[PDB]
Amino acid sequence: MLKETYPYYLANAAVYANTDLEVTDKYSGKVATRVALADAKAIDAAIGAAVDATKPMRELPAYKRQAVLDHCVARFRERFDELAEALCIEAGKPINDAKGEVTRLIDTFRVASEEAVRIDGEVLNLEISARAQGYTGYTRRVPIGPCSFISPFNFPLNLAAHKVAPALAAGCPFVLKPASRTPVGALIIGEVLAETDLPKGAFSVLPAHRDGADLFTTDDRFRLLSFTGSPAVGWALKEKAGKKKVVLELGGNAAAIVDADQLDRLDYVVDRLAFGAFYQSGQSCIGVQRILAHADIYDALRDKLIAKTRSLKMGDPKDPSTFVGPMISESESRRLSGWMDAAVAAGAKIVAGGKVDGAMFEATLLENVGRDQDLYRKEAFGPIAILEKFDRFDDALARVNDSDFGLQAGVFTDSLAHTQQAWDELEVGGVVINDVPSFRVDNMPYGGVKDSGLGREGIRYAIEDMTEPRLLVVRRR
Amino acid sequence: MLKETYPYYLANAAVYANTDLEVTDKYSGKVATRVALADAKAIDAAIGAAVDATKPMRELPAYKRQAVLDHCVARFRERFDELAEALCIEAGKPINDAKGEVTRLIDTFRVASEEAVRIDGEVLNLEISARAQGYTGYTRRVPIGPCSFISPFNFPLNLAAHKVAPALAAGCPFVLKPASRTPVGALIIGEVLAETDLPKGAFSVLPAHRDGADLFTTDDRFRLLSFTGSPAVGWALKEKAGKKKVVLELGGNAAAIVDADQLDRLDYVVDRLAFGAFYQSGQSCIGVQRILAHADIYDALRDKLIAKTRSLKMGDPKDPSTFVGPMISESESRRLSGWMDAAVAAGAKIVAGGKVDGAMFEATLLENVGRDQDLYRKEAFGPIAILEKFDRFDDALARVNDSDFGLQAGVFTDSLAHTQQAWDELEVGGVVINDVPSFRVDNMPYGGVKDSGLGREGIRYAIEDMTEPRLLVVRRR
Amino acid sequence: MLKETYPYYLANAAVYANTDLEVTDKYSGKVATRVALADAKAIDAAIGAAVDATKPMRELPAYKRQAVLDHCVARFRERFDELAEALCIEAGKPINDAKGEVTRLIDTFRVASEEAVRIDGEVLNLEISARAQGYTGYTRRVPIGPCSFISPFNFPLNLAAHKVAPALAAGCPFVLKPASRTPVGALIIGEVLAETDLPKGAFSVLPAHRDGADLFTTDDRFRLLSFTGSPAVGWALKEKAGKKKVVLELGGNAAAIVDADQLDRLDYVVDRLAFGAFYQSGQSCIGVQRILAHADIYDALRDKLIAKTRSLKMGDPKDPSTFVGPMISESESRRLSGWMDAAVAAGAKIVAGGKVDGAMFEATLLENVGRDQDLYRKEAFGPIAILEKFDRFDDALARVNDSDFGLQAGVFTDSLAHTQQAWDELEVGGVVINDVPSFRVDNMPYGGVKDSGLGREGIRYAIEDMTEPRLLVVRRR
Amino acid sequence: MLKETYPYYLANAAVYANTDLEVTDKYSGKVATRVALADAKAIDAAIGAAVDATKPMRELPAYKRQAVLDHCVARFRERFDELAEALCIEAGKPINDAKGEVTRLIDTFRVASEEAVRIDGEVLNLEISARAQGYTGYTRRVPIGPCSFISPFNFPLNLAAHKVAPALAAGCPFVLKPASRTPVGALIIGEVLAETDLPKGAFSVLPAHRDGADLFTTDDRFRLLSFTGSPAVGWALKEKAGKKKVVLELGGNAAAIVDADQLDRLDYVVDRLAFGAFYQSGQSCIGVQRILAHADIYDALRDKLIAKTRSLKMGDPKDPSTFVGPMISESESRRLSGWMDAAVAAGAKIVAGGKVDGAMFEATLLENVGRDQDLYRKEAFGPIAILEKFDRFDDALARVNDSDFGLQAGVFTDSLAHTQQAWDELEVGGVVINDVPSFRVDNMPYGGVKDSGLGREGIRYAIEDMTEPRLLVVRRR
Ligand SMILES: NC(=O)C1=CN([C@@H]2O[C@H](COP(=O)(O)OP(=O)(O)OC[C@H]3O[C@@H](n4cnc5c(N)ncnc54)[C@H](OP(=O)(O)O)[C@@H]3O)[C@@H](O)[C@H]2O)C=CC1
Ligand SMILES: NC(=O)C1=CN([C@@H]2O[C@H](COP(=O)(O)OP(=O)(O)OC[C@H]3O[C@@H](n4cnc5c(N)ncnc54)[C@H](OP(=O)(O)O)[C@@H]3O)[C@@H](O)[C@H]2O)C=CC1
Repeated sequence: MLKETYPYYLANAAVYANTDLEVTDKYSGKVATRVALADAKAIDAAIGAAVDATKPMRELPAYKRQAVLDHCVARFRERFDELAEALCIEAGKPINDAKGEVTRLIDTFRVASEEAVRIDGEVLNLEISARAQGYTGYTRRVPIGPCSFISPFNFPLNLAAHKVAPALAAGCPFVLKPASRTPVGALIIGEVLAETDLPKGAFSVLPAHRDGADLFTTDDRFRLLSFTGSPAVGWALKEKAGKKKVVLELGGNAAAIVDADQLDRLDYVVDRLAFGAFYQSGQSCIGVQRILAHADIYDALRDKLIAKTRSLKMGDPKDPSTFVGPMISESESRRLSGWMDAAVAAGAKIVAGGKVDGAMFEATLLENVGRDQDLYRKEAFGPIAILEKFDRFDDALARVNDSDFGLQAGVFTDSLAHTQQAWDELEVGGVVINDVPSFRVDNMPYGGVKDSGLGREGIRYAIEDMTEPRLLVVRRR
Repeated sequence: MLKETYPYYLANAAVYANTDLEVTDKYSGKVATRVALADAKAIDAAIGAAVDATKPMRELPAYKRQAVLDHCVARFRERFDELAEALCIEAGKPINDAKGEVTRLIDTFRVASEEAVRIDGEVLNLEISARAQGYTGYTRRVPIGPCSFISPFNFPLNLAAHKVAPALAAGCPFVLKPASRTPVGALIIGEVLAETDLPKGAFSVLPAHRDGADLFTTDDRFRLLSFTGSPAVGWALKEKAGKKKVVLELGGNAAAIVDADQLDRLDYVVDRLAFGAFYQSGQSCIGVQRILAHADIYDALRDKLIAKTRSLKMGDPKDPSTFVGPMISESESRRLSGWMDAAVAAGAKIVAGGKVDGAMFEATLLENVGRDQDLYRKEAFGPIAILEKFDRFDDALARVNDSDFGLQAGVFTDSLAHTQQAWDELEVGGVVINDVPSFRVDNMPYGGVKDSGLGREGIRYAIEDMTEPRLLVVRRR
Repeated sequence: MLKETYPYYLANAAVYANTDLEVTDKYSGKVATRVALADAKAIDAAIGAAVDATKPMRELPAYKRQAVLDHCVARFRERFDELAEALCIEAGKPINDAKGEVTRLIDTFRVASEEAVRIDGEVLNLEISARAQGYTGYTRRVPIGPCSFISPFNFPLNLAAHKVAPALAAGCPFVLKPASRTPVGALIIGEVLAETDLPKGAFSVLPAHRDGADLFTTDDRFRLLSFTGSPAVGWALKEKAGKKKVVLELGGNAAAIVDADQLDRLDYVVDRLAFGAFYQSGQSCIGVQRILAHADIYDALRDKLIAKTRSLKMGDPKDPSTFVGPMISESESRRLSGWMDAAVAAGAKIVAGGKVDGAMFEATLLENVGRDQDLYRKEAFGPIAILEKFDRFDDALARVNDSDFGLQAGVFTDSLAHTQQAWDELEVGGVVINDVPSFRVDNMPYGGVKDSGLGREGIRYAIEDMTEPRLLVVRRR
Repeated sequence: MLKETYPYYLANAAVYANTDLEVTDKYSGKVATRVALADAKAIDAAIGAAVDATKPMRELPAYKRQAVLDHCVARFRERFDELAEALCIEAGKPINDAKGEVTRLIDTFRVASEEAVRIDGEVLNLEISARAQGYTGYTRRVPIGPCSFISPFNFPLNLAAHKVAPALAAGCPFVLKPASRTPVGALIIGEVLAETDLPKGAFSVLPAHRDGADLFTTDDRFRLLSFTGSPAVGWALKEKAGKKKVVLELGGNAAAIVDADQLDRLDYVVDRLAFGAFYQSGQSCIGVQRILAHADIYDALRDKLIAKTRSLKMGDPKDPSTFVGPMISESESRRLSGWMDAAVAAGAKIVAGGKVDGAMFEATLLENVGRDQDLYRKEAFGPIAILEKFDRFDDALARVNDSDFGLQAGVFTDSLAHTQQAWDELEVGGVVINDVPSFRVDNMPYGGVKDSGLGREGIRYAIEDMTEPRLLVVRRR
């Protein structure tokens, strides 16, 4: 059970300012807790404190930044079940998927702990011509300054971690705005950070609705905005950011290709397709939305995938036997069911699932979806997948690329040539081979091209964005 | 002598579309040549051709990109004197400084030739926890796509090279808009590239005035805008760029510190201060504008710097004995002379030089300039320097940092502690030790923080910005 | 108190084979414990088991190797005081220096834990010319195979750790022979490793006297010999090693230079000189043996160093107020006192200390030692230091280099030029600036040139030596 | 035609000391030239001069080392046909293969030119724990010192280049002993180097027979021996080398696997198998000796390979239509024909070729060769290949590994799983996919494990071996 109320964190300190943000249990619909909602005055105060903490943060030695991160790792391990249960409530996340997220939260912070003590530089040969005889270069990474972080509803812990943990490793103060539907995970991160010896102003965690969050984008005291969320929002915020650096982690309509040589592997393939399409009710930025299957294996794959989809239990996410929990809201279920209805009216067929009861949307598989349909081209963000057929690998690649988006794609194949062609031709951040696009391991470079992002996360890459190189050129004569 | 007319380059081809852009000899004021001016229809056509060339460019093997760059190097060596003389005319650049720029143009292209065949990736351990057993990552750099390049008047060849050469190494088509006051250097680069086997649309070089250049910032078919020019313009273009990545190389009011231990080195220090403050008439983004001298050596430095400044010959830049050529225009000379007059009226003193005859602005040294004056705080971009005194090194560092800007700074010292403190505390892209901030070698990371830039040039760093990483995750079971 | 007896570790298992190796308390001289001594049959069996464990070790995933190392870290933290007290007894090491070594043991294993999950490779551009169009390279590091490790008496824990920890990170089975005078630390490492899930044959820890240890050098089933010990032994073993790779970590007569600018820093300098010369009774491979002091500060340094040397308490290493413990044996004290006597007979002067009572050799400072004396040129390995004067920095560098050896040197200076010159000219593995040569941090590359070594330790560098690169060249057509 | 006589190069200077080494045309058998043979007095003088050149070489700036290498590249391009014709004569190398070697000589020197200006170091975080607060590390690569180089007969130019070019890039003086059967290529390299501004003693090129070459291994003034040649010699020299570092590039009995999925690719596979087995008469350290073909494609591959082998013209290597030139001597042809006869007597069958006329050994293919035969297990080094069959991929890998050797192997496959398994399991330096093991590109890491080598060549890797790291540790307080 969640605590009755939660504070926000203003310049490292818990402030029980109000109880104005109600957070519901996404399965029962009951109010599960109330948290303090930050207004513009509080946001402004947090930003000023972050400016004031910039020098103290920059002066922390590497091993001290590591020690802060290690304290977080230890506390997250100690509170593992509490954290997983909180995710289950506030995100409606099936308990096995919630435990999966807490395991990843720990991985992300542990990678950051390791990277905090290996932010190395280079000794550069500058003697490339006679004019530069006797010069040598030395590099270091300096913290960029105060960072503005905005995170989405669907991984309340780990996607905040992908900003918070590298900021601490890099030596940047930050102000984090979690999603209002799922703020508790970030507030527990804040609680744990408040136990450490960080300078005042090193961090704030401030719940705020989007309509009250302008300063997170526009305030000129932030030197970086790093936003994870919908493409419609992220590209709009880039336009308003001003001088600061912008990093965007957005969405897409990810595809998985199943090649002709997969007959003897179909039970594995189907298990992974069902995971990617339907885990956490399809609410993943790399959830499987489109499945392109080679004609040689299409019928066998279809039959097994219909049976697998029908087998997935929907219900209370606290029950470990539940695979499909509630979607995040009835309004989001209605968005997706409208797209599904429109695809069917235009000729598509529901071949497994299809029933929708409020936010309880069954795992659903469709055939014959037109490539012009919203269900095909927009980001479904729910427990639906589209199955389509191809006859030659080039056509599968073209159809994956027939999208505004480009986050990840997956290919199940034993062909070396097809693996190489996919790497060459798929206009995505990441191509996964012999697993779904929905796979991520927390050290890997991660992000999108096209409308799906601008930049990469994963600890090393976030540290790079959160620092500025400073060159020392030394002339000897 | 320049050719009578020059074409522009539209999708690799010379087009003598008109003679509407007059280019003056900046010393005599006479029209030296006329070049074709691109309109919006031509700019749009160039962008479409760049889209069409994206796939052919991406498919060029590394050694073929290298061969294009090597052809450029060979031709620039063959045409060395022609190129230097063209710079002398169109930029009013003293012939020794013009030869210096051509030497650097060759360095920049040679570094790019070397880097074109070493765009390596990583094999990443992904087995950081049990969930990721059997996964491995492989990385590559993919060209970002069509690039929009805008360059300034003062290094007509080398600052274009810092965009063009890495684009070719990385496999990106590009459209370059040179400065209208100095377009010839870029058009000679275009002429040389037109001799190579590049696919149609690989490059365009299009003169256009700023008021006709909106598409270089706003067109959504470009995936990167890389702008080198004034801070007032660059920050405004970032706001209008839309989704594309933005790189900015801007300006500043660079300082050099002369430490207490420099008495026996003062003739060297003074020679370098005069170079940094007055070469190419102070028209460098890292020209020395402010000189902070320790009280122990202030008087001796002052005396030598007055004598050195008075010794610098001003006149015809074609004469190898000329040190100070014309400024780029009478209007720019009038801007700077107005700031100088205002500083004097407020209490400053001209201690060497000070005479202004049209665009012929003498090398000038001032004392007693208030830190609130435009001459102190804005970008002088002319042959003036301000001398000021300090008593302890911390105060010198604070005064360097007392600026909107942060491009480079220099420190003449033999103190290891002061060298370390400068690297820690100077909020600049680069700190130069025992030379002026005006030093750059073309492989080094180069750029500004604060209002002076966003990102780095130097070949390796430009290639990074002109590419997207693409991860291949391979699962073995 | 040590346990009454210790086993050896044969293919991961404790074997109480005999009690034939007596280990004395180096202060009291009493037998403190008895340990099992391995004969040739046991050594041969260990090597065969290491061969048999090669494939299982190579197949362990990275995170499992990390988990083994993490178990060691946790157990060493839990047993910190026990480990420090054991060092105090078996090595006669002052308790503060013993705690220092255990702290370093933990650092070494923690660095190895981090490095175990970042043994990355490269994706290499191979398209350097037309013949190689369509080829790409991919690299990995494969364990070299069974490793033979030999460690010395003076850091019974940490110098074994610098071989054991990287071997585990790299996936190599190993057989370790500790020093017979100080085997207990290695046997506690073995005890802790025996608690982990490693495959049988992953490790053996076998006490054996040098005269029974031929197989550690000659057996052809080992693919690497890594030896830490005296130069006279190491160079002789290289000759007998056969086909295997050889890494040598040897000794020297390390020097510290004190520059002319150090007057206001002399109390710091003297504190560090006394640490480097006299900690663990001078029994460090990078102990300060020679002190070169600039004429400007010589007298002031001399006076302070005489007073500091006289202040160092000699006695029972279990007492935290003891600075100078016993030397490792009376025979080693007699070796050094003979060299000291010979230097005095030839004209040197003892200016502080000089009294020798069995293995209790006082911290001692000499002046006027001829550069031809054994005390100058050979490895003292005891609590003596020689002070000499210089007038110009070039002469100090020449005198540091006037040696068979080249491990580390130190320079106390604030001159940037002198720092640069020292890095250029000192023929050593490592140059330390503003600390003694006796400083090491366990991640840094570490080793000697000239007669002082061949190769580097420090975790990353040891992993490199304990692996073979394996290139995959893939041709696409 | 070769020149009538050639000098040797002693400390950069041509010395026509004698004409005692006759070099034959390996096709006609006539003496083609006579070269000066170095005695022990000359070898000793060269070594002393290399010691004397160590400091001047170390002080050369990077761009000057690059300029020396660039001069070599330009001269080799200018003299391309001369160099190829000399190889044709002294090595009996078919002119197309000789031109191939000269092309590679240029690649090797060009890679070295590029690498000479990018010998970078690292700025290392040393703040891993509180003891190391305020310390930072900086690295550089220092030349190791004088190098001893020994090269073999079969690539008279390029295998010398793989030692000479990195030595120059790294700043090491060297003494090169080419093969007495083929010294001319190395003497032309020496002639070209003698045109450059290198300090006296930077290089010597000294022909000497093995029985007069002891000092190349034993002299203690060399700090590295790098040997390319037979395994029987290389392992013996390691035993005699003393203190110096040893690098070995040796031989093997390389295998190519043809997988079940290759039917539609067999003409390509057969073309590459014939190249690898029979180019330069099989005289390659990575020549194809063993061909393992999957049962599904065995008969079709066999038929095509018999026809291809029979089609290869044997004769005068000056004729561009000749594929198979003479072997290096009649004695080497007799060695191999004896092994072939013994394999046939034990049950093997010659299925194509088999005729031997002096040094003219036809391209030959055998079936049914016992795995215990010398022809199978020893290094053939001539134009013979053995064909054998397998039914499952694991067995093919085991049979490749059933050898004393481990240089390179090749696998023709479209299976991703088999590619991965080959990389995991083949105990070789390099695994080539979709080409023969006989492929090398001159920048790639290259060398053997097991009895085939110790260390890697390829420019970057040779530079690493020819340098020592020197760490600078700087403490700030
Ligand atoms: N690339 C990646 O790593 C991932 C990206 N995503 C993407 O996130 C989306 C789903 O998450 P969801 O939370 O619904 O996304 P939203 O874009 O609706 O919201 C994301 C965050 O942005 C905030 N926000 C919205 N508008 C503004 C604004 N004008 N100013 C400031 N903050 C604002 C929200 O605040 P509030 O809601 O409190 O009003 C929330 O904190 C999908 O598109 C998905 O692909 C998800 C996970 C992975
Ligand atoms: N890994 C690699 O890069 C390559 C290795 N090789 C290997 O080289 C061999 C073929 O070449 P080959 O020339 O016949 O090899 P050898 O081993 O017969 O001779 C190689 C070189 O070593 C010299 N040499 C031989 N014995 C001594 C000695 N005691 N002291 C000093 N020098 C000595 C030879 O001198 P001289 O002949 O003048 O008496 C020659 O210069 C094969 O085993 C092949 O695999 C070949 C090419 C590639």
